[PDB]
Amino acid sequence: MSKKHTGYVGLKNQGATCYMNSLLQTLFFTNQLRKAVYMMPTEGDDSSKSVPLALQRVFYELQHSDKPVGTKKLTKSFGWETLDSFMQHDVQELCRVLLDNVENKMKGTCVEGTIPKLFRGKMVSYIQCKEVDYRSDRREDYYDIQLSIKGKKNIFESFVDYVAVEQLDGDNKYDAGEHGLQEAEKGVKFLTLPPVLHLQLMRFMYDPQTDQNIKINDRFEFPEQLPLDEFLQKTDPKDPANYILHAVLVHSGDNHGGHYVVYLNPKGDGKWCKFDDDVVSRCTKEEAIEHNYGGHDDLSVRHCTNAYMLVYIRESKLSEVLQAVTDHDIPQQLVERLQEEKRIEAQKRKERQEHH
Ligand SMILES: C[C@H](CC(=O)N1CCC(O)(Cn2cnc3c(Br)csc3c2=O)CC1)c1ccccc1
Repeated sequence: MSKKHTGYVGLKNQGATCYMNSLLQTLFFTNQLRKAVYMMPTEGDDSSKSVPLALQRVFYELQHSDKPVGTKKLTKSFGWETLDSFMQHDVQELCRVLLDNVENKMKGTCVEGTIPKLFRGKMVSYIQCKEVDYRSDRREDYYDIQLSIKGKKNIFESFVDYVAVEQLDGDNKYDAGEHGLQEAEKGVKFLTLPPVLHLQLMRFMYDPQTDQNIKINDRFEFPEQLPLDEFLQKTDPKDPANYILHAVLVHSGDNHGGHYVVYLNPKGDGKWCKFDDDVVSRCTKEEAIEHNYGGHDDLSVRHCTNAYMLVYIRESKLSEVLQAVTDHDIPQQLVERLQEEKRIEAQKRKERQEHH
């Protein structure tokens, strides 16, 4: 079926997990992550409690299964077992849960630090007083960036807006402590950009006049090749911040009952597939990229299919982030534990039908 068409298998549609399946594929094809994950020492773990073991299972099955892969034990493991869990959280929050879990499980192993190595960048947020000599600098790690979309035509304009200087004057002067209220400038600077760049687009904005979040379907364009050197405080001549589009997570509709899919070119070679739960299919570059720009603001239709998250990988890191994964990257002990796991579930299904 879809494994035979594309080389890639899908994930089952099992309840309403919204953006989850999209995110799981995204992470699975972050090959360096997937390798580290197989290396976690989950020997002792409980399969319905351990996010690390449950993820190993999902990735292993994605790598070896010919049929669509289930996620029930994974959702049970991090406790998001209803629509409501998914409705209470942004996509990046789920991603943070998965990454934190596996990062913690890599402590004291041969693969410790993989998660910050791949996903962590450095920024500094500042408030500079204009008339007095005072500055507050807050250095922060980030694993993702939330880009403003409203009134922005493209990623370049969002980044421009992201690093824009805000004037704190008049009615909103800065409380400068013992200097009293002071005229000031506020901004954020990027010190580094991580090898794997996760960008969420801010389409689900609070609306005062309906007192709810509403999805903004406006046009927002993102390129295949993304140069970010100009947003770095200090550029690097031997490692320019040139990024290549890896994944486009897409939503259709106006609510969490809409359709979620993800487009990926897993090898970073511009050859794209559409991942729609159990159906993986080849698609054009144009289907993956421009057709998810949205807008088209055309009267007969409501056009509400568009990108909400993008994954870019730094050109200089691409061959290493998307380093290939072979049978040798899956420890035998893990393979045995996962077969043991498939047998125990094959027995729980037989015991469940007998009682009914
Ligand atoms: C209705 C549906 C809900 C949903 O699944 N998502 C909630 C929003 C989502 O987290 C993207 N996203 C992430 N951080 C933010 C922030 Br912070 C402000 S708005 C914002 C946003 O929009 C993706 C998952 C949706 C889908 C796509 C775009 C807009 C709405």
